[PDB]
Amino acid sequence: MNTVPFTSAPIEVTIGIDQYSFNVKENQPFHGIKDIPIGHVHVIHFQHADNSSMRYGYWFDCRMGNFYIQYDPKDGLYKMMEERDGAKFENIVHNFKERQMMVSYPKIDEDDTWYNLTEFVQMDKIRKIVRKDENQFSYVDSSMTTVQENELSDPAHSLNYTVINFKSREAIRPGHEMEDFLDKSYYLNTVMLQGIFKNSSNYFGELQFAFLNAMFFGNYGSSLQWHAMIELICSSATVPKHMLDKLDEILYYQIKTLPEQYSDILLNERVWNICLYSSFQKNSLHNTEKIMENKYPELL
Amino acid sequence: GAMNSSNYAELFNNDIKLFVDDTNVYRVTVHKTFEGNVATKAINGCIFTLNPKTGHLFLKIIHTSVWAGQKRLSQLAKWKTAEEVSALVRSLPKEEQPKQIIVTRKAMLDPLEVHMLDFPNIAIRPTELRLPFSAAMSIDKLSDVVMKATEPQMVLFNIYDDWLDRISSYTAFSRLTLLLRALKTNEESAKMILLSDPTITIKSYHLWPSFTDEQWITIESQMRDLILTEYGRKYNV
Ligand SMILES: Cc1cccc(C)c1NS(C)(=O)=O
Repeated sequence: MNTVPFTSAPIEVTIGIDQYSFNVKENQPFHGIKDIPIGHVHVIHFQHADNSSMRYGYWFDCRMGNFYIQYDPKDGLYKMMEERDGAKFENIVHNFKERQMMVSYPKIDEDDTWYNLTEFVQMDKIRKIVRKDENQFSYVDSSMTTVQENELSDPAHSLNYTVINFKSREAIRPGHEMEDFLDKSYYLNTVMLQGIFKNSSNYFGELQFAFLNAMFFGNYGSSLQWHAMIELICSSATVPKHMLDKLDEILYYQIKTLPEQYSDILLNERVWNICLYSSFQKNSLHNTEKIMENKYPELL
Repeated sequence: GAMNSSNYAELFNNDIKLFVDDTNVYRVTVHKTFEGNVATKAINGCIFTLNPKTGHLFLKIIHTSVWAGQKRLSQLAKWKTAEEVSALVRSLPKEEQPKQIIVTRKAMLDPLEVHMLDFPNIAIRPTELRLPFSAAMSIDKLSDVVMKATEPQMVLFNIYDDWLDRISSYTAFSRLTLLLRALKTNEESAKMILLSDPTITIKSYHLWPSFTDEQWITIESQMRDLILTEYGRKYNV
C-alpha cells in the first residue's frame, strides 16, 4: 500500500483520487492519501473551491517513484513532485501516518471498479500521450487540446492521442473507397492494430485513458477520442471475438461509473445509437446495451 | 458551405465549378413476376455533370451491366457516381479541373469526398436549391444516347446550344432551369410548347430549337404559365 503525501492544503479544494473525492478546507490539517493500491495507475485531481474552472490532476504509478503534492502560491496550483531521498520520504510519511493526518484510499474489498476502468492503461503509454519526459507522472487539465484538435495551439501542452479520421487517406485504400468507408475493418485491423498500436491491449489502454480524462477533467478532445475509438470498432464488420467481448466489459464499467448528471455532455447520441443499433456490432455489446438502456434511455 | 439563393451569382464567376446530379444513375421499372411478386429491371442511366458557366455537360452513361450481381444498388449508385466524377476530374488537365463540385443531393457528399481525397483543394458542396436536373432525360437527344448505349460511354454536350453568343451565363442557366422545371412538372405540355411551330427546328448539333430572341421570350412566358398552372391544378388555386 503506497502513499501520496501533501506538504499542506493552503487553499480550499475538492481532491479526487481515482473515482473518489473529498473536500478539504482552507488551511485544514490535511497531509495526503495513504493505502493506495499497488498494481494500477492512479489519478489525483483537484478543483479549487473559488474557481471550479480548470479541473486538473496527475496520473502516476507509485511503483515508479515516491511522489508528493505541495501547493505553489505563484502558479496557484497543487503540484506533484518526486522526492529522490527514499529515507526522508518514508520518514515524513511515517510521521504523518502516526499523527493520523492522512485520508485512506477508501476501497471496498469486493469492488473492482478501478481495475476495470484501468485494465489496459499503462503509465508508459500515458507518458507518450502526455509528453513531459523529466517527470515520471503526467499532468492533465480540462483545457488541454489534442493533436487532432490542433490540426483543425501550444504543442508541448497537447494530448498526443492517435489520430483517427474516417475520411482520410490513411483510412481509405485507393480503389476500395466504398468498401473501406462502409466497413472499417482494414483501418482497424491493419492500419491501427497491426500497424500503430501493435495489439488490442494498447488500443484499449488509450481508449480507457481518453474516457477517464473526459470524465475526470471534462476534457472535450478526450471525449472525442473515446468515441472515435469505439466507433472504429463498431463500424468494422470483422473484429476478433475476444476484442468484442472485452470492449463490452470496458464500456459497461465506463457507463456504470459515469455521473448520471454528466451524461448530457459526455455521451454522443449519434455514436451510441449507431454503435448499439445500426453498426455491424449492434448485437455484440450485450452488457453495454443493457446498462445504457436502463440508465440513459433518453439519449437513445 | 451550401449553395443557396443568397450566393447564386457565384455560379457564373471565373472559378471552374461543376454541378453533379445522380438522380438518373440507377433507373428501374417495377413489375410483377409470374408468381405475383414484384421485381425490378434496371435500365440505362446517366450522371449529369454540368459546368453552369460554359454549358459543358459531361454525360456519363451508366449501362445496366454495371449493376450485375451487385447488392444494395441505390447505395452503390452514389459510390459509382463519385467514382466516375473522380475519374473525370483526373482525366482533365490541371487548369481545367474544378475548384468546387456542387452535388444536387446531400447523400452524395460523403461518397464524393472519399473519392476525392487526393484533391484536398477541391471543395465538395451541397446546395439548398431544388434544381430540376432530374428532367434531363426529358431532352430527347440525351434520352436517346442513354437508351441506345450498349456499353459505358461518356458523351459531351453544350446544354446551352449557342445561347452564350447572345446572352450571359446567368441568363442561360435561368432559361435552362425554367425549361427543365417545366419538363419536370408537365413533360407533355412543355414539349408541346417547344415544338408546336414546325418552322423552328433543332439543329443537328443542338439540343433545343433555334428560337429568335423574341421567340425565347414567348417560349419562356409559356413555360412560366405552365408551371404556375400545374401549381394550381396540383394545389387547386
Ligand atoms: C510532504 C512531503 C513528503 C515527502 C517529501 C517531501 C519533500 C515532502 N514535503 S514537506 C517535508 O512537508 O515539505
